[PDB]
Amino acid sequence: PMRSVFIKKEDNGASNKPVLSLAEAYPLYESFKQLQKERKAQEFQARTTA
Amino acid sequence: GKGKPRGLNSARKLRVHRRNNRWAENNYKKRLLGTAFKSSPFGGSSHAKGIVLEKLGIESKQPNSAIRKCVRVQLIKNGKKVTAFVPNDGCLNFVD
Amino acid sequence: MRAKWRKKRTRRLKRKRRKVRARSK
Amino acid sequence: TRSSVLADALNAINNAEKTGKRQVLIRPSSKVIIKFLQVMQKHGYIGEFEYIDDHRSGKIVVQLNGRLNKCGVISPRFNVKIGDIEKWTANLLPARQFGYVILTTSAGIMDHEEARRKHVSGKILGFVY
Amino acid sequence: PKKRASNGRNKKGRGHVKPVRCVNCSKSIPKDKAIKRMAIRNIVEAAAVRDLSEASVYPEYALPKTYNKLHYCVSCAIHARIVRVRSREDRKNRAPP
Amino acid sequence: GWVPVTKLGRLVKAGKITTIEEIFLHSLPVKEFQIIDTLLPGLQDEVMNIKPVQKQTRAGQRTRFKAVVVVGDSNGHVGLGIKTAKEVAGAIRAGIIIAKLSVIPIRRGYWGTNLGQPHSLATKTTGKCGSVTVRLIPAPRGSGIVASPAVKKLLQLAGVEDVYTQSNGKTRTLENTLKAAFVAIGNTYGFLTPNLWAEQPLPVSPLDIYSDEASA
Amino acid sequence: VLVQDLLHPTAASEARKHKLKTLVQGPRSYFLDVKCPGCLNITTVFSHAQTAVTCESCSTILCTPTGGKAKLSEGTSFRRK
Amino acid sequence: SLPATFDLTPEDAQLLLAANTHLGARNVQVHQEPYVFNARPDGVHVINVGKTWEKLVLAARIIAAIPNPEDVVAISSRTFGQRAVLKFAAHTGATPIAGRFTPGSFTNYITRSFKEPRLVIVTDPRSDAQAIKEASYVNIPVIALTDLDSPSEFVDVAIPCNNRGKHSIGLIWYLLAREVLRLRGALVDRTQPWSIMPDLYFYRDP
Amino acid sequence: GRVRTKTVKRASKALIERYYPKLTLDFQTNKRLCDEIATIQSKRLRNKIAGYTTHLMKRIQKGPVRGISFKLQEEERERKDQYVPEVSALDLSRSNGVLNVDNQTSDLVKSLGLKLPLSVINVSA
Amino acid sequence: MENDKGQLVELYVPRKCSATNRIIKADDHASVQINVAKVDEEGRAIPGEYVTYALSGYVRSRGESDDSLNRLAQNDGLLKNVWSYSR
RNA sequence: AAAAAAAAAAAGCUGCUAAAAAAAAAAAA
RNA sequence: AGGGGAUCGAAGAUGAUCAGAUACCGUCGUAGUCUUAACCAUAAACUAUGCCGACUAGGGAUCGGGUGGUGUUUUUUUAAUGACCCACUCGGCACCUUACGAGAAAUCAAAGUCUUUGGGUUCUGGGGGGAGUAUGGUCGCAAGGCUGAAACUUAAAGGAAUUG
Ligand SMILES: [Mg+2]
Ligand SMILES: [Mg+2]
Ligand SMILES: [Mg+2]
Ligand SMILES: [Mg+2]
Ligand SMILES: [Mg+2]
Ligand SMILES: [Mg+2]
Ligand SMILES: [Mg+2]
Ligand SMILES: [Mg+2]
Ligand SMILES: [Mg+2]
Ligand SMILES: [Mg+2]
Ligand SMILES: [Mg+2]
Ligand SMILES: [Mg+2]
Ligand SMILES: [Mg+2]
Ligand SMILES: [Mg+2]
Ligand SMILES: [Mg+2]
Ligand SMILES: [Mg+2]
Ligand SMILES: [Mg+2]
Ligand SMILES: [Mg+2]
Repeated sequence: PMRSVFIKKEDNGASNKPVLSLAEAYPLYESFKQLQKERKAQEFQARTTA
Repeated sequence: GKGKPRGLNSARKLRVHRRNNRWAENNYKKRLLGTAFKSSPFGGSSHAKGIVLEKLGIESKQPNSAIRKCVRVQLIKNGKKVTAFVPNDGCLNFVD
Repeated sequence: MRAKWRKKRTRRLKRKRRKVRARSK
Repeated sequence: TRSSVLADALNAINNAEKTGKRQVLIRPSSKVIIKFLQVMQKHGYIGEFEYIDDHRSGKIVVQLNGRLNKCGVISPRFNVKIGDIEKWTANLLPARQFGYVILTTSAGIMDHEEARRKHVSGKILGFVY
Repeated sequence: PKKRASNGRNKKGRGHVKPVRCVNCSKSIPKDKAIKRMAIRNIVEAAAVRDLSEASVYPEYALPKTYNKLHYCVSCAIHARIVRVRSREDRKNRAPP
Repeated sequence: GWVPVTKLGRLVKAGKITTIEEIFLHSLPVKEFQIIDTLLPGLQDEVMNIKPVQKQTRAGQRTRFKAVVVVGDSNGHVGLGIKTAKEVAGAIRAGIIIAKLSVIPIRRGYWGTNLGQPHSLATKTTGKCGSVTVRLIPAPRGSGIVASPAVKKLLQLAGVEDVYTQSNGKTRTLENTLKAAFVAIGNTYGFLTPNLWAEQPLPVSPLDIYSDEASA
Repeated sequence: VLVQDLLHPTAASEARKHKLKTLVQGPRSYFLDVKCPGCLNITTVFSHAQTAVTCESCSTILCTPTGGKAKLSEGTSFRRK
Repeated sequence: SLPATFDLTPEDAQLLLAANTHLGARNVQVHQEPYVFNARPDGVHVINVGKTWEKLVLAARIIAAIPNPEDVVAISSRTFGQRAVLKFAAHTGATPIAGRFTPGSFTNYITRSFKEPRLVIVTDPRSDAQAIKEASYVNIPVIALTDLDSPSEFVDVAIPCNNRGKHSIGLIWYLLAREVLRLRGALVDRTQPWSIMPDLYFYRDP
Repeated sequence: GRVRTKTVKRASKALIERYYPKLTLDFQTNKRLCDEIATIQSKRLRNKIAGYTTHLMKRIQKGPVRGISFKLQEEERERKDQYVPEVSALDLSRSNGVLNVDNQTSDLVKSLGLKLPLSVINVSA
Repeated sequence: MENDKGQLVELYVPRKCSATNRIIKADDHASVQINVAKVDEEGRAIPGEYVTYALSGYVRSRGESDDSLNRLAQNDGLLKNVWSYSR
């Protein structure tokens, strides 16, 4: 039960803070899901058509 | 069905199989071979007369410990030697 | 004893008895 | 192979009655089966049965009320005389007041009481109670 | 009495199965009876991954893995705790843990 | 006092049920022996044997006593109870209670031609327990009970006047052979006969007729 | 189920059952009335034909045998007779 | 028979189809269920809601035939049916057992929760297998809210339904309470609906 | 170890069950009321009971506790499960008066011979 | 059954199963007796007027009690379209 | 899509017999 | 008896271990292991479950074939095929759940339909040893196989489970 995670910065300086905060990204993620929701409806529409 | 034949014309098989199986009984085999006449010491008789050869002391089987006071005795009618226990308290003094 | 080795001992005894009887005959 | 169609039919009826079903299908439906079923139906142990005609050997659907305890075949079909009838009824009937040993006599297939009344005997077929 | 309906093996409708050898002791055991396990292992043992990554000449090196199928006899599997003795009712549980 | 806590016990104490024929007819589960000896005051009891049974412990063997008890009025009803206890007297008392709870009815009949009262059984019957199978066969008048002493006493306390028995298995297991004879005697009201072929109108239970004099 | 009508089973259940297991057994095969392009020459073909049935006028193979039903050729016209 | 005012009204059909009681189990199907009508694609089967309605009114007739209303016992170990059996208990006599059924409640007369019911109603026979097993020891009729794969052993009246849904269990318990009250006469208007909303018999997350 | 036995635990639960509004979240006052409101033969046992009671009052203040039910708790439970929505979920007002149904549900209701507003949407494998 | 001169003997004529017509024994504790209320012209159930079915422990344990009750109820007319003879 | 694991010096023997449970009645201030 | 004879390896040689250790463990190593021709006829040759036939509970999966579906995918978007999916069916190797039923129990869809005892048929057993021995046949080069007792001895051997 002692397993733990160790994080190390990359030496080159490649590691960097992400451009968007997690919070900022989430609505957009929801929007993709919303597009997917439209697409799931589209899948139903495609099924309905053929 | 069962391992026996059941047909209305299978009486010969039933009878023969019964004879073959009768041989596995102890009493039937003794009576049909005549082992009492052949190999029994008394020859199939209930009683037999004999002559005392000697006196013996037989140790008891477990879990008992005693000397049983038998006699080694040779039968008159066939000459076979057997061992006969002498019963009750002190009857070995009677048997000589 | 183990039955396999009892069978082996019996087979050896049977062979020895055959040899002795062949000496007799 | 199939050696007694009467044995198969009576076994199927027994297993149906034990399971509690009210109907049973029987293949392949001989004349002896029909007569045996007619004796059972006359004494009220089965009910109505129907013969289905294929052109092979026939099938039978038998209706079952709950009254049957056991119907069986006696195999082989033993030769039976007049006193041997009461010996057989003593061996395989539950009581002296009900139950029937069914036997094929020269005057047709009948139960043992009808055989006693006609004073005929024969070969034993089976039983019902 | 009979302990298992499968007789401790997996052979229904064959008769004979070619044997394999225990990886620990080289006992001959039929292939259906053995205690096959699949050792799929990283090549670098999870504590030298950083050292090999910084010593690599290549970026994004895939770091392969080793594949081995281990066959155990009953004695060696029980002694090495690969399987252990279960209770009478739990013996029938076929599912992996 | 009794103060029952069961609908059946309340009805039997109130007197709305006066015979055990209603209980047998409606298959009412009995859980109080005061019901049984209220409705059958004339049944008598007898112990067949006491045997010791032992359980091995870390410090010696723990010995308890197993009592097999038959109870029964000599016309129609019998019961068989088996109890182990630390004391022989307590085993006998609890076995009497259990035997009273197990009372069953007996179908007595005629070997033939039905002149007097039913003297024998109506059909052949068999019970099996363990290896023991006990078969009971109707017998003609004056035969008596052809049985071993224990099953003969059980049949006497049930009220059979004359019967044949056949036993197979290890009959010296007394508890097994007594349970097999109880199963055999119990199956007489299991066998369906042409006189019972006729249809009956399915009566209403006392537990619904007298539901006001029940628990509520 | 303890009560069912064995003498009148439903047509769906009889169609589901095997051909030897229906109330009265019978075939599930049929015959086809088959025309080939060119000559009219209407012919009768078994549904399970086991042989390359040819039109009597010309080498105009009408069916190809299969493990089950015969496989009719591409240019053919059939009616279930 | 019945005076034909007991037929499936269109509003009751709307309630059943909105609560999805017709959506039975998947292609797993117990042979003791002829209640299937026209198996749908995706493997789901459709229950004959007319048959569910007749079985429900037959069950309500049995409950109305029970003399003391507290001799009816409603069982639900399922959270989706706990509130349903509690409201059934509220609206009828019906001593309930919601939650854990302690073993030996129908046997074992010295238990503090020892009941002697004349009829038992359960929500799921598989989840309430202990109660039906105990009823089979002491001669108790059983009504069960079965599905198409429910274990029908020792079940006398099986009301077919969708017992996996939150709304269907509550609707069936609601309808059962409504019809047993109608046959008792507490609801004198057979034609007019009940003032109690069907959402009263529903499970809620908090 | 500091595991408290069932005499302490059962006495604490009974005390809370019949004296919840009287007693507090403070050990000293809980002790001073427990000694006069219960008959406990030992000062030590009284202290242990009052301490476990105070612990359970803290537990009760942080949400409800299983096994403990007092009058205020049960009256709040009944007042909450007598809740009913303003509009039924099973009402057809939601979804515009038409119940979405499949082909099989549609000819089911035609076989039942009932007329009701429905919309058919195809369900594919 | 009775003796030679009227006079019914055999205490306790037993019940028979409504589905399989087998004798319901005294110790058959898996057997039930269903009572269904009768309804008269207004939708109300009359107290004390039932139609009665007896089901044996065997059929209840085999799980045919529901189908058997369906058939018996439809035969007595208090079910309409539940049970089909042609299975 | 996970991480983990390899280990197996030596240890023979213990004389004979001996251990075992059934039924309940007393009436006293 | 020819061939082959890499590995492993009865015997054997050796090093340990050990009170001993011609045992286990280590290293070698003959016969053997493979093959051709001819013998041998045994195995816990086991499902310790003879074969043929009928019937009796639910459940899913799988192998071979067949039928159907405007089903999916691929080809020439689109045909036929093929591979999948769904439904059914015949025939298999099996499995899961129950116990109406069976059983001494363990357990068993047969080991059920058996005192409510009869579908057809073959083989085998009759307490434990002596003993698969002796003897006589017969087969085999041999090893041995098949057939196969008795005298005498003995109150238990044995099965399945329970608690320690
Ligand atoms: Mg013959
Ligand atoms: Mg002795
Ligand atoms: Mg063992
Ligand atoms: Mg083999
Ligand atoms: Mg004997
Ligand atoms: Mg020594
Ligand atoms: Mg030792
Ligand atoms: Mg020694
Ligand atoms: Mg060596
Ligand atoms: Mg052999
Ligand atoms: Mg063998
Ligand atoms: Mg068979
Ligand atoms: Mg297939
Ligand atoms: Mg298959
Ligand atoms: Mg196969
Ligand atoms: Mg013998
Ligand atoms: Mg012997
Ligand atoms: Mg043992």
